[PDB]
Order: sequence, then C-alpha cells, then structure tokens
Amino acid sequence: PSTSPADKDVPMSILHTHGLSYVNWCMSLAPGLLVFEGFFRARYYRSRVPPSRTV
Amino acid sequence: TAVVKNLAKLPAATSQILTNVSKLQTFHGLLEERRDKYAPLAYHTYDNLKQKTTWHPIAHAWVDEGLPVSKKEYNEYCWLKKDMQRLLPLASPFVFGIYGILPLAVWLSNDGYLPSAFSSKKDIVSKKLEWYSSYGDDLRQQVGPMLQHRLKRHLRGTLNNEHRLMLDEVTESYKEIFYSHYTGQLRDVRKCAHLRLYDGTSTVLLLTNKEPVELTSELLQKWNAIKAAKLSPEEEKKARNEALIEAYKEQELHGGPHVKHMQGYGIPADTPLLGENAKGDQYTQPPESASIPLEQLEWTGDTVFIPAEYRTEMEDWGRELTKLANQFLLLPWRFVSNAWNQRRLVSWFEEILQEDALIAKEGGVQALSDDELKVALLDRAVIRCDEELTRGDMEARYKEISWLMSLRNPFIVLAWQTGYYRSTYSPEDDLPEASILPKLNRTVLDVDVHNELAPDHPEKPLPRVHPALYPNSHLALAKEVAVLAK
Amino acid sequence: DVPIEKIPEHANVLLKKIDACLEILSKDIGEVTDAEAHEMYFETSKFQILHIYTGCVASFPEGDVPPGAVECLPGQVIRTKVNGEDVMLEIDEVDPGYQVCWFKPDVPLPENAEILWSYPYEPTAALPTGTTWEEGQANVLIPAEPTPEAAVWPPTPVT
Amino acid sequence: MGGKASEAVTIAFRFPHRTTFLVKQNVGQKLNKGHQTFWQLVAGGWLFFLLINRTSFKPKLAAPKV
Amino acid sequence: LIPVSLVDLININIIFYILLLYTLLLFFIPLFLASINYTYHYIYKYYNYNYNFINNN
Amino acid sequence: VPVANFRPKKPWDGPWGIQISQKKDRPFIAMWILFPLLLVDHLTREYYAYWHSSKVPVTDVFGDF
Amino acid sequence: SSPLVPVWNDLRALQVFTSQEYMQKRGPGFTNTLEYKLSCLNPVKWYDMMKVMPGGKAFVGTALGLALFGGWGVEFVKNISVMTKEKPPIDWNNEKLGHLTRS
Amino acid sequence: MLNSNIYIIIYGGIIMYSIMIIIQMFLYNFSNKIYIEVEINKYILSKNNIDIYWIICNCTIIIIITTLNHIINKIGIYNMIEYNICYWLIGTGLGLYISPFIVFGYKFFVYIMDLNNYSLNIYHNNNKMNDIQQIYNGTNYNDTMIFFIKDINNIFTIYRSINFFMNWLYQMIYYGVRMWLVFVLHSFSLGSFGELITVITDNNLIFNVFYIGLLGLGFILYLIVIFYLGIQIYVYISFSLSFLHSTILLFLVNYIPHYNNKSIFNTFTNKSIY
Ligand SMILES: CCCCCCCCCCCCO[C@@H]1O[C@H](CO)[C@@H](O[C@H]2O[C@H](CO)[C@@H](O)[C@H](O)[C@H]2O)[C@H](O)[C@H]1O
Repeated sequence: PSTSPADKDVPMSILHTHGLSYVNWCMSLAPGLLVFEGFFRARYYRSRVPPSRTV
Repeated sequence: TAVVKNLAKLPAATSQILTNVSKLQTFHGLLEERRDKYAPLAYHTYDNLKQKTTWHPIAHAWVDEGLPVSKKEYNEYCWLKKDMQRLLPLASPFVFGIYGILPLAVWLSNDGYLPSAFSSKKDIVSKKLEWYSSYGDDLRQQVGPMLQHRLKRHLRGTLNNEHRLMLDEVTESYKEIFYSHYTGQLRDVRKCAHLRLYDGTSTVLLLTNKEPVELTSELLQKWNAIKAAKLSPEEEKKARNEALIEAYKEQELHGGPHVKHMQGYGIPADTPLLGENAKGDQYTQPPESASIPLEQLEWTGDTVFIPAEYRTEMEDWGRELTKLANQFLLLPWRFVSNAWNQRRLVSWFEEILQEDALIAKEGGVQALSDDELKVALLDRAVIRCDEELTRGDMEARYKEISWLMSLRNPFIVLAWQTGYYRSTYSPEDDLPEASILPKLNRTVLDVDVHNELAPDHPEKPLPRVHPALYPNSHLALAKEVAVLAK
Repeated sequence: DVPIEKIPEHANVLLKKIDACLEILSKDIGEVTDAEAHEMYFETSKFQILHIYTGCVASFPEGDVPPGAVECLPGQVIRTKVNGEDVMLEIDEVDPGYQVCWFKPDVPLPENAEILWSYPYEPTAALPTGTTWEEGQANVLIPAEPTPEAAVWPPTPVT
Repeated sequence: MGGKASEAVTIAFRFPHRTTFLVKQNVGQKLNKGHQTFWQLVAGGWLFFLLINRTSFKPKLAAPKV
Repeated sequence: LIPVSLVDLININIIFYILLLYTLLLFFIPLFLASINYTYHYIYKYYNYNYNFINNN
Repeated sequence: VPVANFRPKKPWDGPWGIQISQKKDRPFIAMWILFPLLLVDHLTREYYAYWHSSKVPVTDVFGDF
Repeated sequence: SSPLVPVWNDLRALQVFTSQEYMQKRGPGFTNTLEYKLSCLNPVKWYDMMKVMPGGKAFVGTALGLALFGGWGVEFVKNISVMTKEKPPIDWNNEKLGHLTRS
Repeated sequence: MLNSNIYIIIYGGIIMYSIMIIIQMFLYNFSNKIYIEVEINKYILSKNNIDIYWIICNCTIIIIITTLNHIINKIGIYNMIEYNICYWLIGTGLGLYISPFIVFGYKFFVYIMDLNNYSLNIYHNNNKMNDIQQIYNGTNYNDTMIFFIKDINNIFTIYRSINFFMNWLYQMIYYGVRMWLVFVLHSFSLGSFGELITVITDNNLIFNVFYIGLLGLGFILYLIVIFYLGIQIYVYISFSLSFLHSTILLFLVNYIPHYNNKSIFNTFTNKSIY
C-alpha cells in the first residue's frame, strides 16, 4: 500500500549548505532580473505621458 | 410533462404511423413509375479527389412538369418522408436492448422530435405550422447567422487573404446581401446572383456521334421551336441535327467550346503516334468518328453539365458548412459524409422545385391561403414565425427565392435565406422604441426578376429603380397586374 | 392608409430623436489628469524626485558645480508648489553652455547666476507656500486646442 | 533522409479533373424489370446460410456426470 | 551526462506534463478566443447604401 | 408596431457580455492563488531518496496492494 | 534526393512509352486473344483494375493487399536476417502435457 | 500470485508546473501571432490556413513560455524540461509533425493511397494508351508477374507513397536533437568554465573577490544567455516552418485562375432539354 518512510525525513539547516560561487550567483540570473524589472516598468509607465503645460 | 402526454397517444399513434407509411408507399410508387419513364439517368459522379460522390441540382433534381397530383398531397409525401426519418429512434431497443428505452423516452419528451401521428391537429398545413412554430423556427434561428458567417468566410477565406480570393466587382453586392441587417434596407435577389461571378461559366455539352457541342441560347431556342411545332420525327430529328451542325460550325469558328481552355476540364486532342508508329509527318491518329461525314451529325441523347463552380462547389464547402446548411434547412446532418448531406440538400431542392411547379399549376401564389403561404415560406427558409408579415411581402419573398432556386445554386440560396434570420436583442427594456411607421408592405410588382442588373462598382453603389419606372412596364407586368387586380 | 403629408411629421420625430442622440455622442472624455494615475510616470524617471520647497533654482554657465548645489539635469522631476498649486516640474532641454541647480540657503550662489525662481523663508510653517511666478518671470503656454470645423454631411439638392 | 514535396508532384497534378455531371435520355431501359421473386429467394438463402452455421450454447455438457 | 539517458527518452512523467498541459489548453480555448476585433464596427459605421432617390422629372 | 430584426433574449443566445467578462477574469484571479501555491509546492518539498534510504515513498493508486 | 532521378525518369518513360507503342502497333484484336479472355477470369486483374477505381477503392485495394500478403511480406523481411543465423533445434511439443481426466 | 503483473511508474511535480504554463498564455496572449500569420500566408493559401496557424501558435507559444520559465522561473521541472530529449521530441516535435496531417489529413491520405497505385506522371497527358494501361493493367508500368512478389510489393509501395513525407519527420527529429544538444552542451560548458574559475580563485583568495562586479558579470551573462537562446528558438521555429513548406505544403499548391461568368441570371438544366 501507500507509504511514507522516515528515510526522507532528515535534519535540515542552512548552516550546512556549501553555497554558491560569485560566478554561479551571476549565472543564477538574479542580477538580470534586478535590472530588467526596472527597465520594463520604466518603459511601460513612461510610454504613457500625461498632459502638461510648457514653461 | 410532455413525456406522459405523448405516451397517452402512443397507442393511438401506431395506427396513424402505419397508415402514413402506406400512403407514402403508394405515392412513391406513383412518382417512381412516372420518373422511370419520363426522367433521364443522372449518373453518379465523384468529387475532384474521387472518393465520395458529389451532387448538383441541375443533373439530379428533376421536376415532373405534368405530375397529376395536388400540392397538398405532395406536402403530405414530403412531410411523411421526414416523419419516417424521425421514426428512427424506434430501432434503438432493437440494437441496444431493453435498456434502449431511455432514448425512446427522450424522443417522446419533445414533440418536435416526433412524427405527425403524435400531433392533435389534422390538416397537414396546420400540423406543419405547429411543428415549425414550436421547434423548427427556433432551431433554424440559431444556425442562420453562423451559416451566414461560414459562407462569408468561405468566399473571403481565412487568415487575412481577402486580397487574394475576393473579387472587387462583387463587393457592393456582397455587402448588400450580407450586411443589410446593418442598414435595414431590403435586398435585390440579382445582387445575390452576382455572387456567381466567383464561379466560372456554366456550360452544357451535348454529346454527338462526332464531337461534343456547347449549348447556346440560339440552339435551345431553335430546339424549343421545333418541339412546339409538333412535327414528325423524320422532320424533327432533321431540324435538330441541322441546328446541331450549325452550332458545331459556330463553336468551331469561336475557337472550340469554353471547356477546352478551363483549368480542371479539357477535351483531348488527337492521340499521338509513338516512335516508329509515326508515319512521317502525321504524328496523330484521329478517332473513328473522323470517318463519319459531318452531315450525319446526330445527337446521342447524352448531355454533360459543367457548372464550373470553382469557389461555390459543394465539395470545397467542408465538413462544417455542409452540416450547417442541412441544419438551417431542418434536414438530417449528423454522422454522415458530405456526399450524403449533399444528396439530402439536393432532394430538398428537388422537392421545393416540384412544389413550385405545382403551385404555378394551381394558379400561382395568390391561390394559396395565408397559412399555406406562411408554411411554404417556412419550408423555403425565408420567414421566421416571429415576424407577422403581410401577404404582399410573403408573395414577393416567394417570388424572390423561387427565381433564385431556378438558377440551381445552393450557395446563393443559403446566402439569401440567412439574411432573414439576423435578429438582435437589446440590453434595455425601453429600447427598441415602438415604431411610428406602418408595417412593411410590398407586392409581386416590386420584385425585379425580368431585368438584368450589372454589378455596382466598389464603393459606388447605385439606387434601386422600380420595375414600374422602366419603359413599357405596364406591358411586361400585365400578367402580375391581372393576377393581383383579380 | 398613410398620406404623403404625414411623412415630414415622421421625419421631424426622427430628427428630434437623432438630435437627442448626437448632443450626447458629441461629447467625449478627455485625457485623464489624476496624478494617482500618472505617479509612476514620475517614479520611473531617470533621476529621483526633488521635493523642493526651500531655497532657489538658478541658471549659471556650465563647468564646475558649486559644492552643495543639487544639479537639475534634463529629465529631473521636481515636486513644488507654484501659486498654491502642487505641481511636478520636469526639466526638458536646458540650453547649451548653461546648467541649472537647486541652491538651498546654506549654499552660496556663484557669479553670473540668474535666479529663475525662489522660495521664501518659512521655517516655522508646516504647510509651505512655495513660489509665485510673476508675469515675465516664467512664460507658461496653454495649448491652443483649435476646435476644427464641425464635420457636416453634404446635403443633396432637390429641385 | 527521405523525400520532399518539392521532389514530387502535387495533390493537384494527381486528381486534376474537376466534376462533370452526365445525363442520359430515357429510352425505357429501366422498365420491364424481371425476376420479381429474386429478393425472396436471396433472403431465404441468407437465412439458410445463417441456420446451417448456427450453434446454440449447450451448457448441459458441463453437467457433473462424474 | 544525466540528460543523456534512454530512461528520459520516453519518460512517462513528461508525458503526464504534456497531457495535463494540453487538456488545460483545451479547457481554456474558449477564453483565448475571447478577444474583440473592431472590424464590424468599421463596417457598420462606413457601409452607406446609396440614399439618393429616383426622379424622372 | 415594433422595430424589425429585434427580439427578446432567449436561452440559446448565450450569456450576456458582463458574464463573459466574469468568465474571462477567472484565470487572472486564480493566478494570484496558484503562483504562491507553486512556490509553496517547491519550497515545502523534500527529496524522496537518499544514499541511506532503504525505502522509497510508494503510492498505491487503486489500492490493489 | 539523388542526382540519378532524371536517369530513372528517362528509363521509366522508355518502358512506359514502349509498351504504349506495342499496344498501338498490334492494333485491335486484343479482346479476341486468349490472354484477355483469361485475364477476365483472373482475380489479379480484378484487384488491379479495382485499385484505380474511385470511391475509396484505392484504400480498399491497399488495405486488402496489406491484410492478405503484406503481413507475410513483413515476416519475409524480418526473416532475411534469420536464414543465415545459427538457430537451435525446434523443441517440438511432446503432446503429453495438458491431458487431465474430468471430475 | 501469478495473475498479478505489477508496474512501477516515479511521479513528481507535474500538476502545478503545467497549470502555470497555460495560465501564462493569457498574459502573453499569443504575441507570436503576427509572425506565424505572415509565415503561413507565405507558405500556403487555403481555407484551412487558420487551423494550422492556430496549431503552430499554440505549439510555439508553449515553447517560448517554457524557455522563459527555463531561464527565469527556475523551479523543479522548468530547469530540466529544456535539457530533456523527450520534451524536444514529443513535447515540441511531435505536435509540429502531426499538425499538417491533422489539418490536411484528408488530402494527404487520398494522395498516399493513390500513390500505392504507382504510375508514371505525364504532363499534358493527352495519350489514349496511358488510360488503357492505367485502367486495365492498373499502372503505366509493366505489372506482369509482380503479383508473384505481392507480399513485399504492397509494403514497399506503402513506403513509396510516404517517402515524400519522411524528410519532415527527419527534420523534426534532427532539430529536436539539435536544440537538446545546444541547451545541454552550452549549459555544461558554461558551468564547467565557471567551476574552473572558482577553483582558480578559491586556491588564490587574492582573486576570490567580485572582480568583474556583482551586476556586471551577471548582466552580461543574462544578455548572452537570452540572446543565444532566443536566436536558437527563432532558428528552431523558422526552420521548422520553412521545412514544413518545402516538405509538406508544396503538395497543396492548387492555383485556380479566375474565369469570368456570363450566364448568371439563367442556367441550363435537365428540363431545358428533357
Ligand atoms: C550571442 C552569444 C554567443 C556566445 C554563446 C555562448 C554560450 C552561451 C550559452 C547560454 C546558455 C547556458 O545556459 C545557462 O547555463 C547555466 C550554466 O549552467 C545555467 O546556470 C545554472 O546552472 C549552473 C551550473 O553550475 C549554476 O551554477 C547556476 O547557478 C545556475 O544558474 C543557466 O540556468 C542556463 O540558462
């Protein structure tokens, strides 16, 4: 029948993580999202100009 | 509910069903006895891909001009054929078992699913009108607009390719036929006949002992004249063959028949002689009939109709447009090839043509009653029961679609019919307001069928001229005048 | 049952109806001016918004910037109050050989500077007054918006 | 690997012939049809063929004779 | 390499992925078709039948 | 007399337009509920096998076992 | 595709037009020969001339040829690489196992 | 027990990852629709255009969606799905393969079953003996004593009918394998170079610094990855459609010239003569 063994239940802690390199972190594409979120937000919300008066 | 109401009369209905079957058998015996000696053999023909039969009314829809039958009796014949079609769920227990009775219950629930025997009415006209107003107009009013869209999108094509497929001369007529529910103006049937410009020229080759000859208005006029003179066959055949050789020479001077230079059709040239069989310069081998002198040119009694429907033909319609055309006409459509639905549509067409002939024998449309004319127009699918038109409008409608069906083209017929089933619903209660003008009235005189109409140029439509304004109209309209004033 | 004299009455009725329609449909909704709808146009500027309510803005020739002055380059957004009106000023096309900077009172102005607009001294004030652009201090242009000719349908003649 | 459509004829080269509806005058060929009792004998032969090939299910052969 | 494997060639898990994906596609087709074009507005506004009358005199 | 080519609505005329709009924005609403559920399904997950695992989670679909 | 295609087309045209040339040369009288009268009673000819008929008869002919002989053809193709291979003796059934008295 | 035949299938994260691929289609809203419109109208003209168009659109947008989910939304299956061969052969290639057979299957089937009646195609076939050979004998060719080998002939003729539909399958498999190899090998090579750099810098902590920059290297790699994979997806789509044209859609070229009609208001009929 269906099962749920205790072997899958193991200790967890972020302290034991090896982690990532600077290169692997750059390959995670977070630095790209960081820029392009603002890029696309700016393009969308700057395409629509409001009315104004020229001084 | 209606289930028990119909079960109450199910015992009383079997006797009427069997009586109706006997009537159908007798009438079919008579009709087939006449057809088997007066009607020609319309051979079976397969589509371009040569896997399924194709059907056209010009060859297969024969009209027995001279059928000694009352119009109401033919209505009974057709309605009882439809009742036999509706009796099909009785086979469900005999193929599924005793548990095949729930389909029979669903059959007995709705009265529109049932044959005539389950109806309380007696006259075929009242019975037909009851069935229509209860089930059939509603079923048809939900297929009309979608069928119209399919016909449009069959002409103009899919995926923004109208510049490659549509014609710039049928444009204003297309608009008036398909977008007159926007304007609210009436339509001229000739503008629907203009849709045939999408097609080629329809020809008729008479097969002789030498070559095929294209039929023309002149040759047909001469043949009708010879037929009217009532001459001996020794003179009749002689005059027919004289006209035939004259037309043969005329077309040979024209440059052969139109069919020789049409994509998809063609007449082969003389056969070639291959290799050593070639006798010097004579590279050809003429047929046997070349030996026959041209003075012996005789009609074989065989004919070949070539509609040249390159865009209108029912083969290229599709799996869906055929089904919707049969739905809109309240015909059977499910679980069959387009060939079988083509035959069903052509049989409906033949029925309507025979009914038109019998109506003309019985003294035209004006001899009919109001309910009978309403039912005729419902059969033609040009009226919906939520209109309440006048008698003159109904007569004009009948004349319109009768002329349109005289041309033997289902596409333009459906294009005309679907225009009378484009009804909207308003979101507000006050709007549409109550009108101030009277109801729409017309007459048979307002319909222009006896005159030709050139296609209006694109974005330059012209106003409509009444037939009465034409010169010598009182002489041309004298028949309609005599029929109406009386 | 409809005489020909009764037609223009019907035409008048339908004219009244369609006129009641067109007097409404002749109206149209203009461009929206709610700042809450366009706040992200200014949020997404290439420079942070300067909430200016003190000091002065001055034009002076290009070169070294005085230390303490906040440069106001093209694309700079400035939230201010002008004649009691809360406004955003977006810099566009500063002239060549010149630059613009916000000079707080702590910052001394350089030579050859022209004060374009200035603010008063109101340190105790909670709601600042802003500025007062006098006639000749700033040339504000309202759009002309020339209403073109009303589109008339050609009447066909009847002899 | 394999061929292409550019290297072969079209579905229009094959199947190029459009439709032409033939009609023939009635001389009386479909009249005086004989063998009026044909379908009766055909149905009889069909039922005979079905009967000789019939086999009723006889579960009594599985009776516990032993 | 890991993706170089015959087990991953006919992987039933990816087949379940494809199945659920395209069943959901089929479920949501009538919402993908629910975009409005403004062509019949143009036809209603611009199609103008000839309104001139006939006058023999 | 009423105006032509107009009628009252019927059941086979389908729902009104506002109802079709309400049908359209249901995926857009479930998006806000499902993307967090996707992230939770990934984040609150545990691997099913290890080098030490003598057992693996089994799921009898039809209870035949 | 290969560049030998026009060569094969030329050879195909050769055989086709030569057969047609022979048919023209011998002229009428083919129906009086024994070949025609026997082909009229030959099921191969019935099948071959029914294949090209309309009404799905091409599909019928192809599927019939498949169901009848194409299965044996598949087996034949499978058996080309089996004839040369060392195979063991066929363990013919002793026809002793299976018999059991009824009770 | 004997009758118990047991199968082990495993199952993982499928449901919630496949739901959002479809939910995103409302956001993209078929942005690729115009490109495929242009290409389909370039490659074919028929009533059944929209059908094939819709198919490709769905297929293409799904690919695009997965690619972006493979680049950005990195969870569970979205990382592997472009590195798996089953997705590229069955999840992208099979649909594009069967799309013309599902849209134009009637014509292709009729064509295929007619080509089993193998015959030489003659242009301007005004010959008479050709007809007798095609009807009596069945083919232009000499079929004498080919029934003797009919068992093979049938199946061979079947291939002879589909041989000109086979390069489409070959190109689909080839480009699926190409995309798989491209994604896998480029990811592996990039990660390998990164790991070698990390080994060089971990052993020399004077260099174990953000030497290019926190965003500079990441922004550059983002641009490189997206540019390369977008080029590859464009290559896949465009070449798949060009090969669809050159392999499957040239069969359906049927240009009909427009012939003017003259007998519009009158039609000859069976009653005109009989
Ligand atoms: C126009 C440019 C032309 C030059 C082309 C240069 C090749 C560029 C290939 C781009 C494709 C590489 O694809 C990219 O591979 C990297 C490296 O594994 C993956 O990166 C992922 O795996 C690596 C492996 O260690 C992890 O360290 C990293 O944290 C994670 O993001 C990306 O998720 C994937 O998108």
